[PDB]
Amino acid sequence: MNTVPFTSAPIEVTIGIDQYSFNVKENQPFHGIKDIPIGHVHVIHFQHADNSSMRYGYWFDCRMGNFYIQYDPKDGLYKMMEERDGAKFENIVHNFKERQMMVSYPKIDEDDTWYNLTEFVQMDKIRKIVRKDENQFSYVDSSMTTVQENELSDPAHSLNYTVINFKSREAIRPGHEMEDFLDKSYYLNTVMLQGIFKNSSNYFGELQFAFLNAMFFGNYGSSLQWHAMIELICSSATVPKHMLDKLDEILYYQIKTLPEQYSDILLNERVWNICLYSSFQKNSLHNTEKIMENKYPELL
Amino acid sequence: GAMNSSNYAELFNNDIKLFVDDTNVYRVTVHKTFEGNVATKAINGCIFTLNPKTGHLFLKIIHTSVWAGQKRLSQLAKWKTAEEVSALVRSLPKEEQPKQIIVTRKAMLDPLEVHMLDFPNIAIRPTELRLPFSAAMSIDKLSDVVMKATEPQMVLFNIYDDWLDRISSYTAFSRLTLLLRALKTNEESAKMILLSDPTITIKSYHLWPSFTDEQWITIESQMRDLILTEYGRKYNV
Ligand SMILES: Cc1ccc(OC[C@H](O)CN)c(C)c1
Repeated sequence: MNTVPFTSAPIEVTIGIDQYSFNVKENQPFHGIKDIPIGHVHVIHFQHADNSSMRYGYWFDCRMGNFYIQYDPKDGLYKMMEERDGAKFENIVHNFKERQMMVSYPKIDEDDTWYNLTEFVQMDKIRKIVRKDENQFSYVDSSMTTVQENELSDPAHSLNYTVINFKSREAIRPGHEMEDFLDKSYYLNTVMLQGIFKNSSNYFGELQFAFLNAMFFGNYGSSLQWHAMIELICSSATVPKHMLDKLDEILYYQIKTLPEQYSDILLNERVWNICLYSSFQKNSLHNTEKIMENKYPELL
Repeated sequence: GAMNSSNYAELFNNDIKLFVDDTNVYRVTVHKTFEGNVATKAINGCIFTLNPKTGHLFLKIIHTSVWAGQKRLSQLAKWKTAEEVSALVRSLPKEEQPKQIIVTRKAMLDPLEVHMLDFPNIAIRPTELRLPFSAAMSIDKLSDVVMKATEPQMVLFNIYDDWLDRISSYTAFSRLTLLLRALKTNEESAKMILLSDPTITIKSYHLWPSFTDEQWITIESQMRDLILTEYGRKYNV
């Protein structure tokens, strides 16, 4: 059970940790989150009371370092930092727990929501999408654009998701124009799975990470990327049977976790109506189709 | 973007462009089976690819053999059209390739876009205009060459005949679309008009009769009357 201590909380802020959130008042005596489950990536994120503009946060894995949060009054945000001195960190954390100044990650026994949303998400892959190699943790916010977005302006602050474009030469074999456009199996299985991602777990991990950045930060380019990777599978006539069953499970939990009041912006009508009712795989997403109908029959 | 009434003069500027109409690519004769069901039999079709400035027509004849053993022919027809248009562009010298291709039906956009990925600087555009190109098969000589074909075959025509010796492209296109709109709305009467006077003939190397300037005015007027009428007969006005 690892800990992310906070130096202090000088400005009033809504703090989020995975799928949970709580409010901290200006200068409230608050010194972090303890009991964070080991074995998963995590995300700790922020929304200032005074300026709901910019949600931002940090992806991290406690097995890769001791990390803490410290507000920066110059740049105006809560910054993640690594402490290299191990006995300094334990001593700081131990003091804050003795004084019960830390809230507890409320990992309710029965609950596997977080695991199911981050099953294939690895810190090593996150850090190739979010390039900032002097740090073991990765910063993301609402406004960061994707590589594919910047093609259509600062490359350092970009999200390097894998570019998917259904009307591109990468996607379309010369002489197989119609075949490859109406059945994307070549592009999924040969170009992306065998060629770029190497296996379905790496593909699923980027899908999952894109959705979480869309949900937690309202990152529009991440939502584009999540939808694209769903559509490429649903529009391939040939998909490995294990990928189809896993995808149903993956999407089900994303739809289950989505705030109801955010569905109007985070869900693309066309992609879902095609995936659920028109595509090759229209019959392979029973769990996801069931929850989309009980819960969002309007969009459909 | 899309081509419409507002930007209609772009057609006659000096940027090469082509209209592509696919209406007549897949043609059938729905009929009854001995068992009382309905079956289609295909007949030969064509792609109508037209340079509106010069009147050059690239008439690709689609032979019925193209469809043999194929499924979902209405959808194949659009990809077959796009394959043939991209092959035509590739065959042309670079300085003859269009800078824009305007499709007359929006369902050709994606097929053509995909077959033209190799030509990123050629813009593929829909139009808001309801152009009467489907009626190209009411032109006797075009219909004749399509129906006689026994193999795939490209035939080149000038759809303006020699009109550009006397009138501008803008006026030539307007005459063509009026003539074709008339044939589309009442083919019988449109043809009666064009051929009534046995003294007016069609040159062996032309598609339309040899009309004087004055006679073209009279013809155009008669074509207008027919279009409004049928608009009356169709709407009761
Ligand atoms: C780590 C952590 C997670 C959730 C929390 O409470 C959420 C509660 O419902 C108030 N919105 C707290 C206080 C801490």
